[PDB]
Amino acid sequence: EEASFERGNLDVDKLNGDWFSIVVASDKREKIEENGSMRVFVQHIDVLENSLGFTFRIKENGVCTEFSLVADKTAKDGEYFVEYDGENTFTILKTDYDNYVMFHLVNVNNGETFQLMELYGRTKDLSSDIKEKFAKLCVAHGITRDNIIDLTKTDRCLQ
Repeated sequence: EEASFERGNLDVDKLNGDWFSIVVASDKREKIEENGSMRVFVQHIDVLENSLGFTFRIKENGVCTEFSLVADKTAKDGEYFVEYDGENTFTILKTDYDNYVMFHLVNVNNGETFQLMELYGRTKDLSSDIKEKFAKLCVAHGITRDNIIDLTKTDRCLQ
């Protein structure tokens, strides 16, 4: 059931559809707090020929906007590239397709770099079990718990 990038058993077509941003984590906290550019709430993922298209909402100064990005599959294993507040490279850490997906993303901008990890669900919320598994991976990638943010407890622009 656990389809990683490290197995290469990743049927990317089954990621298609509606998703919700559940937890977000970054070793550069500023970016996922209010008005952070990575405090984005996913709505949809569109699987294309060698790219993934994401629809996000974001809240800048009290207003939700919706925007879309298309990420291109790069030559490297499981990696994707997309341009957004810098250059972003990301991979799918782990997913079971019809409940959760975890992403690992690195952003380069002005010579600075940070890590971002996201937990998406097919429902507005996920169980504790999955949130805690996600937290373990964050810690394994050197993002400590004070830089993990459960979004299910905040405005995610659902309304």
